[PDB]
Amino acid sequence: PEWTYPRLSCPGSTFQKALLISPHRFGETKGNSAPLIIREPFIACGPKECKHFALTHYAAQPGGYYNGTRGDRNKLRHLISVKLGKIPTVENSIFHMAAWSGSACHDGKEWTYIGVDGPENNALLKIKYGEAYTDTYHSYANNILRTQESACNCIGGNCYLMITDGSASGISECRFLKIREGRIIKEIFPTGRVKHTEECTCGFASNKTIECACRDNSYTAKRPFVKLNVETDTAEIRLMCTETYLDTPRPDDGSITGPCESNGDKGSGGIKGGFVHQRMASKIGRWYSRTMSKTKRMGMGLYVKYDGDPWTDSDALALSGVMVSMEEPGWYSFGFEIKDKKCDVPCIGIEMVHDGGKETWHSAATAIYCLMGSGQLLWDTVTGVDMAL
Amino acid sequence: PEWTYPRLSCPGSTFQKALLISPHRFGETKGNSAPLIIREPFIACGPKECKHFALTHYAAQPGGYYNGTRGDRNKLRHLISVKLGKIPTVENSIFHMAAWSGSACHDGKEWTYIGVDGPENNALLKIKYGEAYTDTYHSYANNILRTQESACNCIGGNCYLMITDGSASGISECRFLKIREGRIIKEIFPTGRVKHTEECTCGFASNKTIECACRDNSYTAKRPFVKLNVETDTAEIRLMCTETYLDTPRPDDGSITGPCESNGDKGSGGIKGGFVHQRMASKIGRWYSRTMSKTKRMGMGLYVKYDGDPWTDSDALALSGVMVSMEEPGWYSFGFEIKDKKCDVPCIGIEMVHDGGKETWHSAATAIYCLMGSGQLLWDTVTGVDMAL
Amino acid sequence: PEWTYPRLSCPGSTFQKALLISPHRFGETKGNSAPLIIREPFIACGPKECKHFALTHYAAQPGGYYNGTRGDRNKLRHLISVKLGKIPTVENSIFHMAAWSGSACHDGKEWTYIGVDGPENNALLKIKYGEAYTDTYHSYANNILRTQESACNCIGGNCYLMITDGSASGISECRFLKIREGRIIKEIFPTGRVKHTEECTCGFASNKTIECACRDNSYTAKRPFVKLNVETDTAEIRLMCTETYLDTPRPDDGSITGPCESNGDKGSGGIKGGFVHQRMASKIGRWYSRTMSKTKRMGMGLYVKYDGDPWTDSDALALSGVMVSMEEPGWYSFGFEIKDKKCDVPCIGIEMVHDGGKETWHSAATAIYCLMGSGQLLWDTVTGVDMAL
Amino acid sequence: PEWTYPRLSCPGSTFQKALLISPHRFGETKGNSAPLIIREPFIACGPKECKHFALTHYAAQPGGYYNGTRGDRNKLRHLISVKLGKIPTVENSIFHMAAWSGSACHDGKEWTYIGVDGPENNALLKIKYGEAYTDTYHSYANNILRTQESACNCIGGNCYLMITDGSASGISECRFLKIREGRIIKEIFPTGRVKHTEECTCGFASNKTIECACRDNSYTAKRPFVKLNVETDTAEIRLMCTETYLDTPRPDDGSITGPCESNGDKGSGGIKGGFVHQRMASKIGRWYSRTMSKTKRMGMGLYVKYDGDPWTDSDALALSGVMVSMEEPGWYSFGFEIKDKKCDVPCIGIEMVHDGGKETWHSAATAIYCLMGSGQLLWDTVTGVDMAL
Ligand SMILES: CCC(CC)[C@H](NC(C)=O)[C@@H]1[C@H](O)[C@@H](C(=O)O)C[C@H]1NC(=N)N
Ligand SMILES: CCC(CC)[C@H](NC(C)=O)[C@@H]1[C@H](O)[C@@H](C(=O)O)C[C@H]1NC(=N)N
Ligand SMILES: CCC(CC)[C@H](NC(C)=O)[C@@H]1[C@H](O)[C@@H](C(=O)O)C[C@H]1NC(=N)N
Ligand SMILES: CCC(CC)[C@H](NC(C)=O)[C@@H]1[C@H](O)[C@@H](C(=O)O)C[C@H]1NC(=N)N
Ligand SMILES: *[C@@H]1O[C@H](CO)[C@@H](O)[C@H](O)[C@H]1NC(C)=O
Ligand SMILES: *[C@@H]1O[C@H](CO)[C@@H](O)[C@H](O)[C@H]1NC(C)=O
Ligand SMILES: *[C@@H]1O[C@H](CO)[C@@H](O)[C@H](O)[C@H]1NC(C)=O
Ligand SMILES: *[C@@H]1O[C@H](CO)[C@@H](O)[C@H](O)[C@H]1NC(C)=O
Ligand SMILES: [Ca+2]
Ligand SMILES: [Ca+2]
Ligand SMILES: [Ca+2]
Ligand SMILES: [Ca+2]
Ligand SMILES: [Y+3]
Repeated sequence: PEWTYPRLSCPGSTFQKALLISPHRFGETKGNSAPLIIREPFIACGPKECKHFALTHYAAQPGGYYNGTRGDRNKLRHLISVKLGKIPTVENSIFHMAAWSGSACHDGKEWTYIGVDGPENNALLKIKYGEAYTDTYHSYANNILRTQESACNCIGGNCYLMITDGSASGISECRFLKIREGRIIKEIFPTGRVKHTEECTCGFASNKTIECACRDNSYTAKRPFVKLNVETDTAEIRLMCTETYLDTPRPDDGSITGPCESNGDKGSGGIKGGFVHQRMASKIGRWYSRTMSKTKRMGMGLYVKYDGDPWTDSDALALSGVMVSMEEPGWYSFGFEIKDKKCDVPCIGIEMVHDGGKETWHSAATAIYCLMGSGQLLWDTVTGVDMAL
Repeated sequence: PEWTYPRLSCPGSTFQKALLISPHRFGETKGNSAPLIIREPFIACGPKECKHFALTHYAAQPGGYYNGTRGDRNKLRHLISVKLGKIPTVENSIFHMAAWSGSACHDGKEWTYIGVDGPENNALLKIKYGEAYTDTYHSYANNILRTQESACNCIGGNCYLMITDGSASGISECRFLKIREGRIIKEIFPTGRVKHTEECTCGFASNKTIECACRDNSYTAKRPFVKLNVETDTAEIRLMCTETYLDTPRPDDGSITGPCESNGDKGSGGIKGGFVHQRMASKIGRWYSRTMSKTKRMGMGLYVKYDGDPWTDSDALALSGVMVSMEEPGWYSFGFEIKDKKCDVPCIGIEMVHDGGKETWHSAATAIYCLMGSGQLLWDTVTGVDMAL
Repeated sequence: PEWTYPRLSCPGSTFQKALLISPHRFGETKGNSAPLIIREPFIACGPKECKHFALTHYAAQPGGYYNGTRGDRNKLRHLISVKLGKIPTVENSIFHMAAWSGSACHDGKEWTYIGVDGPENNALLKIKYGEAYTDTYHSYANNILRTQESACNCIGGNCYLMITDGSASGISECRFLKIREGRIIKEIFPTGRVKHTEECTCGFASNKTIECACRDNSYTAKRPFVKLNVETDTAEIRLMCTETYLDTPRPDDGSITGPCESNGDKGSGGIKGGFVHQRMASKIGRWYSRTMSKTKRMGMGLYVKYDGDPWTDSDALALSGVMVSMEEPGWYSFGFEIKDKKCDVPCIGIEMVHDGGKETWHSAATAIYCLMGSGQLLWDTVTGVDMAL
Repeated sequence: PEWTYPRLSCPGSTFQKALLISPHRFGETKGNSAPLIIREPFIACGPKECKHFALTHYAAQPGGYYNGTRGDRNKLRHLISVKLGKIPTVENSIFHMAAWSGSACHDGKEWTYIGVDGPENNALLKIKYGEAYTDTYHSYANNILRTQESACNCIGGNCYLMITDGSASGISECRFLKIREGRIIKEIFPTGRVKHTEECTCGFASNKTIECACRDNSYTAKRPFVKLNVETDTAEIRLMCTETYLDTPRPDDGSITGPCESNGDKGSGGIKGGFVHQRMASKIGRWYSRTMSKTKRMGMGLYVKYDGDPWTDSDALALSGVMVSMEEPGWYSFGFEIKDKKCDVPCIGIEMVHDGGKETWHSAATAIYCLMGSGQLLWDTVTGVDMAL
C-alpha cells in the first residue's frame, strides 16, 4: 500500500440521509444488550474501512454507573471504535487508549489514534500508531490541553492535528501538530485572529490547503476559520464573515454590525460544527451545519456556498435542508470523507445526544448525511429512543 | 478478481430443505439474546460468501419498541445483513443504510446495496458500492418509489434492478435501472403489459436474458412476467398464462376464462413470489412458489415447469412439494443462487412471519430450499416459535 | 492449497487432559449468556483450524424451549459449529444445515458438511461443500437413515463416510459413501459381520486403510470393527475380539465364552465410542475409550493396544487412565486429529451430558484429551455445572 | 514471515498511562454483560497483534459460581485470551487449554501457549503451538510445578521459559526450558543463589542476555535476579542489591544490613513484580514496579535505573511515578513490549484485583503503562468498580 492524498470528490450536487447509528434503541431494561455510554462521536475512513469513534465513560446501558456520565473529563474515559455500521456495544467495540479528548486518521498505510488525558492543569496528548504508543505533547497553557473531537487529515504520510490549551472563558490560542508515522515532526503556530479557537473541524480544500471551521467559546458566534498551507507549513486564522452565523448560541443572522472582523454579541458559549469540502475541477463547495435553534442544541440544518473567500464574504449561506428537526437534539457535528474507487465522498455526521439531566444516563446517537446524486435534501433523522425505558 | 456471469446450474432434479434461520427462537423474556425485528428478508451471494439481508425496524426482541413494527415505512427502518448461517442479532448484524425498501447484489468484485427511503410523495432510491454512497434515483410517479425486496442481478459488471412507483391500488408502471460500479448508466422503459408491476423476483435465464416473476397488487392474480434482453437493454412484460395462478389472493386454478391476457377476478391484493432458474445445456427449468392457501398467507408449495414460453403456455405447473404446511405462515418468497466451484445452485427462500397483530411484535423467520440430488422433495419447515414467550 | 493425507503422528506415549468446553457454566438464570442446547458433539480439523460441531435443538439456556430437548429427532435440529476454543452461544455459532444426524471433514481445500433429516421411514442425507448444497443420498431400509456423529475422513480429496439404516432393535446393515468435492462418486457395500453396525468412529491406520470402531445396538457388547481399503474401495467387518468390551451396557470383561465371533450376552442397547490412531514408523497404536460403569453412562477410561489384529486378539486392552470419574457423566466419545506443522496429533473427545430428565433442559459439555509427551495420564475432567441454576 | 529478535527501544524517557481493561465495569446485576472471572493476567505481543491473557475460573459475573474463585488451582481453571483492547467476556474470549498457571509468546511465525495443571504432588506443564498440543514437562520436586504468569521470550525461534517446583514455604529451585516450535530442546539449570525463585518476569537486555526479576516467597524481600546467556544457554541467580526492595511484604528501604547477599527480615510471603527493559545504543534502562504499601497489595509505583549491575549496586532506584494510588488495589505486575514498525516499546501492566473475600466474586482489572515521549509520569489508574453492584 501507499500514502493517500485528497482527490476530486465524486459527482453530486446534494446531500441525502445515509445511515443512523442509534445504539440506545437496544438499551432497555426489558432488552438484552449493552450499548456503550458515549459522547463526542466522529468518523474517519481509510482506503477500505470507515471507523466510527467515540469517547466512552466506560459504562453501558442498562447498568449502575450512570452517575458522572454528564461530566466532561475523568480517569475512566476512553477512545473506542467500531467498523462503521456496527452497534458500539461492550463486545463489538475496541478500546484504543485512555482519553477525554480524541482524534484519529489513516495515512494510507496505517491508523493514527490521538487521545488526551491527565489532570486539568497539566493534561497530556498521546499518540498511538497501529498498536504502538509512539509520542506525546505537553500542556503549554496549563488549562485543559484539548483536541478536535474529529478526524485529523493526512497527506503524503504527514498528518495534521489541531490542539488548544487555555481558559474555556478567556484566551485559548490553538496550535497545529504535524505527525508522521506516529511521531511529531513539526509544531505550527498560527498567525492572525488567534484569541480563541477550539475543536476545529478540518479538511482538504486541495493538495496545498487544509481549512477548518472552529469554535470560539468566549468572544463571538462567528466561527473562526483556519487556512493551513501544507507545503510551507504556515497557518492563518480569521473569523468567518457570512451573516449566517454557525455557532450556538448566536444572535439573529446579519445583526452583527461592522466589517468582517467584529465579534460582537452573544459570543460566550459554543458548539463543535460540521464542515466538509466538495472538490471539483474548477470550483469548490463548502458545506456546513448548524443547530436549528439559535439558543439551544436542537435540530441541525445543512448549508452550502461555492467558491469565494469565507474570511471576506458577507453573503448569506444557502440553506440546503433540515437534517434534524427542531424537536430532536442536535449537538456536535463533524465532517469526513469516504473513499470510493476513484473519488472521495463528502459527508457530515451529527451527534444526537440523549439528555435527561445529571440524574440518569447521558449518551448519543450518530446520524450521517452524504453527497449523493442530484436534487434537494429529502428526509430528516430521529433517534427513536425513549429515555424512560 | 473478475466480473461474474451466470453459469450452468449444478446437477439435480429436485429441491430439498436446506437451512432455517429462526432468530426469534432466542427472543424469550427468560432468555439472554437480541434477535432483530425484521421483515422483507432475502439472500444474495458472491463468489465466496452468501449474505442474508432484511429490513429492520431498528428494534429487538425482547424490548420496548414493538409499537409500529407492523407498519411498512418509517424513519428508523434500515437495510441490514449477516453472513448466511449467522443469527441476525444486534451485535452480529451490520447496518448498511436507512431504507424501507431494499435490494443488493455482487458483481464479482464488490457488493452493491440498494435502499429506498424518504417521504410518500417523493421517496428516493440510494445506492452504495462497498462502503461508499455513490448515486440516487428520484420518484417519477410521486407515490412510494419502491424496489424488489430481493437480489439484483449482475453480468459483466452491469447490475440490473427493477423499481416501481405509483398507486398500490391503481397504476404502477415499473422501470429497470442498469448500474455499474454503484452508478446508474441507463434507464430501461419496459413495453407491453405495464399497467401494474411490483416486487419482481428476477434471475438469469441465460447470458442474454433476465426474467422476473412479479406482483400485480390491483388487477390480476396472474403474475406479470418480465423478459429483459441485456444485450440490447430492452424489456417486455406480459401476464403468466398458466392455470396455476401464483399470487395470493387468487381464484381456483384455471377458472379465469379468455385467452392468456385476461385479468380477470380476485386480482386486488397480492404477495411477492419465489422464482429461480435451473440452467441446463439444452433445457431450462423454471421453479416457482406460492402459498398453500388461496386467500391467506399460510403454507408454501414448490412448483416447476421445463421449457416453453410462460407468456403463452396455459398448461398447469407441476406441483413439486410442500415446503411449509398450511398450519405455518408463508409470506414473501424469493430466488437466489449459490456459487459452487464450477456451477450455480438455484434456491428458494421463504419469509415466515410471526404475526400476532399490532399489539405485540412483528418479525419473521427465513427458510431455505435448494436444488440438491434426485427424487422428490421430502420435508417441510416450522419456525418453532411461540409468540407468547 | 493441496489435498491432505494422513501423516506420522507427533511424538508421545501418553494422553493428557487438554481442554474443556462447558458452555453451560454460563447458562444460569442470574447470568447474561446464551449457550446453545446441544448433544452429539464432535471435532474435525483442517490445516489451520479445528472446528467444534454439534447437533442443536435450536434453543438456548436460559430459555423457554426445554420441552423436547431429550428427544432425538425433530424439524428444528441443526448442525452448528464454532472454532474450537470458543463457547458455542447463539451469536458465536454458525448454522450449517437442518440435521438430526451429522458429520464433517476437511479435504485440504475445503470443508464438507453432512447432515441427515426428513421423516422416520424416508430420511435423507444432505451434503454441503463450503457454502453450496451439492448432493443427497436416500434411505435404503426405510428406518431412520443415520450417520456417524463424528468426523469423516479425506485422502487425496476423496472423503469416506459411514451411514446406516434399519431398526435400532434389529438389522441395520451399514454402507460407506465415497465423496469428492461434495458429490458422491462411489457406494461401498461392506462384507462379513454386517448384521448390525452404527455410529462408526473412523480414522486412518495408514495411506491404505481406514478403520472404524462402531456400535451394535441389539446383538452384542463387543464393538464391530471395520477395515476399509481405500485403494480398492472394499470394506470388511468383524467383532472386536478383546476381553475388554468397549460398549455400554456390557457384561464383565472376558465372560463371553466361545471364539472371537460370539455375541453373546447383554448386547441390546449401546453407546458411540472413542477411537483414534497413533501412527509410528514401524508400529501402530490403537487408543479407545469406554464408560467407567458397565451399565450406566458415567465415567470414561482411556485404553490402548499396540499392533496385532483387533479381529483375532483376545488379549486385554491396557488401561491407560481415568478421564472422567464414575461420579461424572460419560456419554458419546469420539476421535480426531490435530494438524501440527509436520505431524498429526491424535485426540479423544468426550460428550458430557447434563441429564436431569424430560422435565428440564438437556445438553452437554465436551472434554478433550490428546497425545502429549511421556509418562502416565494425570488428571480427570468435571463439567462444574449444577443443573438447578 | 521470519524469526523475531529484540531491537532497540523506541525513543522516550518516561512512562505514561496508556489503557485500562476493566471488564467488571459491565458485571452489574442491572447490566446485560458477561465478563469472565479471572486472575494472573499478562500481555504478550507478536509483529501485528497484542494478546491479553488470563487464568479464568470458568465463571462469569453475574453468575452463581462465585464459590472457589479466591482459590488458586482447580480442575476448571483455563488459559484464555483476547486481542488487547477487547473486553474478555464469555463470547469474546478464546479458551486455549486447562491451566492454573500459564505463559505465552510469539516467535515471529506462530504463538506458543503454556499451561500447567494436574494434582498438587505431580502437576504437568503443557505446550501448545498454534492449534496443536506438542509437548509436556513433568514435576521434578513433586510440589506444585509452576510457571511465570507472564510472557515467555523468543529469539531466532528459540523461546525461553522459567518454571519452578517445591515448597511455597521452603526450597523452590527454578529451571529454564528452551522451546522450539512447541517442543523442548534443552533444560537449563541455573547456578548461584537458587534457594528460592518464582514467577520470573523476564525480558531481553540484548541479543545475548535475558534478565528476570523474580519472587522469593520464603526468605527475603529482595527480588532474586536472573541472568541468562542465550548463546551458551547458562543462567545465574543473585539477589538484587538495591535498597529499594521490590517485594511485598518488605521492611523499610535500606534497613537490611550486611552486603548484597543478606536476606534478612520480613522475607516470607511475596508478590510477582513488574520489570521491563529500555534498550538504547550505548545505555540500558531497567524499569520496575512495586506496591505503594509495604505490607499490603495496595498501590503501584514505577521505578527506574540506568546501567550498572543490579547484583552489586546498592544505590536506591529513582521513583518515577505513582501508577496506582494507595487507595486502589495493586496486585501482580508484569513487563511486555509492543512492536512498532522499526523499534520496540517497553510497557508495564498491573493486575488490579477486586477483592471482597471468599463470600463473593474474585477477579481483576488490568492497567497498562508504556514508555512514551519525554517529561514525568502524569496520571494514576482507578478500576471504577463497586463490588456491591
Ligand atoms: C472546557 C473545554 C470544552 C471545549 C470548549 C470541553 N472540552 C473538554 C475537552 O473538556 C467540551 C464542552 O465542555 C462540552 C460541550 O460543549 O459539549 C464537551 C466537552 N468536550 C469533551 N468532553 N471532549
Ligand atoms: C404499498 C406498496 C407495497 C408493495 C405492493 C408495500 N411496499 C412498500 C415499499 O411499502 C408492501 C406491502 O404493503 C406489504 C406486504 O404486502 O407484505 C409489505 C410492503 N413492503 C415493504 N414494507 N417494503
Ligand atoms: C435410533 C438410532 C440411534 C443410534 C443407535 C440414535 N440415532 C438417531 C439418529 O436417532 C441415537 C440414540 O438413540 C441416542 C443415544 O444412544 O444417545 C442418540 C441418538 N442419536 C442422534 N439423535 N443423532
Ligand atoms: C503456591 C505457589 C504460589 C506462587 C508463589 C501461587 N502459585 C500457584 C501456581 O498456585 C500463587 C500465590 O499463591 C497467589 C498470589 O500470591 O497471588 C497466586 C498464585 N498463583 C496462581 N494461582 N497462578
Ligand atoms: C494530489 O496529488 C496526487 C499526485 O501526487 C494526484 O494523483 C491527485 O490527483 C492530487 N489531488 C488533487 C485534488 O488534484
Ligand atoms: C456466459 O459467458 C461466459 C464467457 O463470456 C462463459 O464463460 C459462460 O459459460 C457463459 N454462460 C453460460 C450460461 O453459458
Ligand atoms: C501418504 O502419502 C503421501 C505421498 O503421497 C506422503 O507424503 C505421506 O508421508 C504418506 N503417509 C504416511 C503415513 O506415510
Ligand atoms: C539482534 O540481531 C539481529 C540480526 O541477527 C539485528 O537485526 C538486531 O538489530 C539485533 N538486536 C539488537 C538489539 O541490536
Ligand atoms: Ca461562541
Ligand atoms: Ca393480485
Ligand atoms: Ca450393544
Ligand atoms: Ca518475600
Ligand atoms: Y454478544
